[PDB]
Amino acid sequence: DKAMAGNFWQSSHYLQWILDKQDLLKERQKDLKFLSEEEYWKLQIFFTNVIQALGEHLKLRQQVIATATVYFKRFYARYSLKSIDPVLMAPTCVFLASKVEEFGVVSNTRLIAAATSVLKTRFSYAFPKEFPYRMNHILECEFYLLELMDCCLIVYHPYRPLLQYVQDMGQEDMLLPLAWRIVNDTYRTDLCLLYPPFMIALACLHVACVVQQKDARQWFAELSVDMEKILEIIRVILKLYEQWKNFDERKEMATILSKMPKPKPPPN
Amino acid sequence: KMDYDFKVKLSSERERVEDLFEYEGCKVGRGTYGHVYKAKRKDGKDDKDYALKQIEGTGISMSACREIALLRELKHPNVISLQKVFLSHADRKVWLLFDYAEHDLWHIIKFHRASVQLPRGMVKSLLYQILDGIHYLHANWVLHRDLKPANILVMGEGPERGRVKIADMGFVVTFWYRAPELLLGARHYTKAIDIWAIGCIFAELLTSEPIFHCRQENPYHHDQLDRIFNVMGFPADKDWEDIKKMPEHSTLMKDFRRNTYTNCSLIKYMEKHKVKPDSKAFHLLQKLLTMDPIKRITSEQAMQDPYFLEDPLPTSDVFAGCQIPYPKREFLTE
Ligand SMILES: Cc1ccc(-n2nc(C(C)(C)C)cc2NC(=O)NCCCCCO)cc1
Repeated sequence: DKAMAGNFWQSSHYLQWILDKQDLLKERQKDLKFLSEEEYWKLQIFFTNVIQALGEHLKLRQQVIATATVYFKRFYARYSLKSIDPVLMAPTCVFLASKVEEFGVVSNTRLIAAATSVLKTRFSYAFPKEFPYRMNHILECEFYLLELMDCCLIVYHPYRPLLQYVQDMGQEDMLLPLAWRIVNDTYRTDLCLLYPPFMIALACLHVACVVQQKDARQWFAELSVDMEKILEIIRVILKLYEQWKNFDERKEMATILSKMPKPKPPPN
Repeated sequence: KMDYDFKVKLSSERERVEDLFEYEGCKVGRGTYGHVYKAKRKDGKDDKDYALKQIEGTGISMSACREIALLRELKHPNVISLQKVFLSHADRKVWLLFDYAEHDLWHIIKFHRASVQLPRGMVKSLLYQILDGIHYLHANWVLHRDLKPANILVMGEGPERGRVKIADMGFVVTFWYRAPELLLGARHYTKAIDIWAIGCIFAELLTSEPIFHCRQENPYHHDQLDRIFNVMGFPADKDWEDIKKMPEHSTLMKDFRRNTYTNCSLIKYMEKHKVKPDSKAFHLLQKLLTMDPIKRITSEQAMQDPYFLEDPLPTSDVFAGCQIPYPKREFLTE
């Protein structure tokens, strides 16, 4: 099994990086002078998609992409979008997570070609200009990212507890595929910053049961867990699919990216 | 493209290692993993010592990343503890702040071997604490992979006097603590491999010399196996059925004959070093030093051995209130 598998309750994830919702929203008010609340969550979705596509092009497992996605969220949970360009931060997160998850150091030419190749072919509607950063910018940004995260590198995700829950049900073949995609979809939200991974897993498993119309009422009732918190998570997941329906990413994002607060350069 | 007010704010608030700590000319360790210093705080809130490690290389290598990732999560009395991580932006060097441990088993065994063997209360307390630390790491699926006396640190004077701290110092390479499966080309490290090394350390603590000492000669190491067979004997098929599955098994068969080691046994070895074969210490050692890795006991099982209920019981302070005779760390200069 993986290092620190059963240690979530004594982990830095739990003790430091499960945040209070109101502190998260207070720190967000800096960026909400420029963007609306709606435009702010649309950016969250966009950059989640960018990290997914970077990960796919580099042929990394979903665990590495998830860890990279959490690093990105953690960063902009505390700082403004103007502090570091998120086009630089996104590939830096994949690069760092790839090391932590022990897949290795992605080469310089390979990381930069991936960034370049992903923005051009899959995101040209949002980005007319070519990827402007070289590897020295990545190495610099990696130091800023490691500092803010307080060197908390190990991250727990809902996929492991989800896999254990569906095995207990004995409904692995039926429910796992759909529940797995719903866990992917939660990374479009703040849920990984607000709730423990096992709670998100149960919520995703619950929605999969409703969608596929399999009664698990008695299974869920047999659990010893705060069921009111599981309902909070479900409402966000159901809200997320209504957001998805009404969001035309490809028409809107060029206008939203230009509304992001711009960095102050040196006086010169 | 990075905001200027953000850059200068962080640069202003950022703690630099040279500003917080005094360490020029206080180097205590050098090796493959970099440099270790004995450091004092400049703003004198305490007079406590600190171990300050500069990681070999620059930036965030696989080595730096792995060390930071693990030790940031690990928390146990018998495992060396990380206090702070310093990222120097000027030179891209990474500095780690640890607890300072004045002693270790390499220097303690060397001191007694220079005679006066190790006190028996001390040996039991050392083995218990080593087993306690490794049980915690193994429970968290963290393997050490290089247990040896140099990596068993022991705290000097202060509030943690005589507590064992497991560490990984690096490197001058010996196979004296390497289980036979690794010598026969085992591809993967295991919990069992660590236990074998603890069995070697325990034998060394009892007798003062390394049980599988070997002259300085790929996975296959003939001379190191020959030494294990001189002490343990050559294993029967019954004793280790899956020895056949080892990649180097056919080479083992080409180079060795069981007949050669017919009058060899761990009993016979330990009798020569005045350790009784019907003592609870020996019966524990035998279970640690079992050739077949699936037939070795676990660290949890070793901790429950009646050895540790026999008089004297192990103590938190390994020195048990007695004056520490061992010298402090000399500084290095190159
Ligand atoms: C690359 C690398 C190198 C070393 C480690 N690593 N692994 C461990 C265990 C928790 C497994 C015992 C301790 C360490 N590192 C260290 O123990 N480093 C030196 C501590 C200095 C204390 C002197 O008073 C991890 C990764």
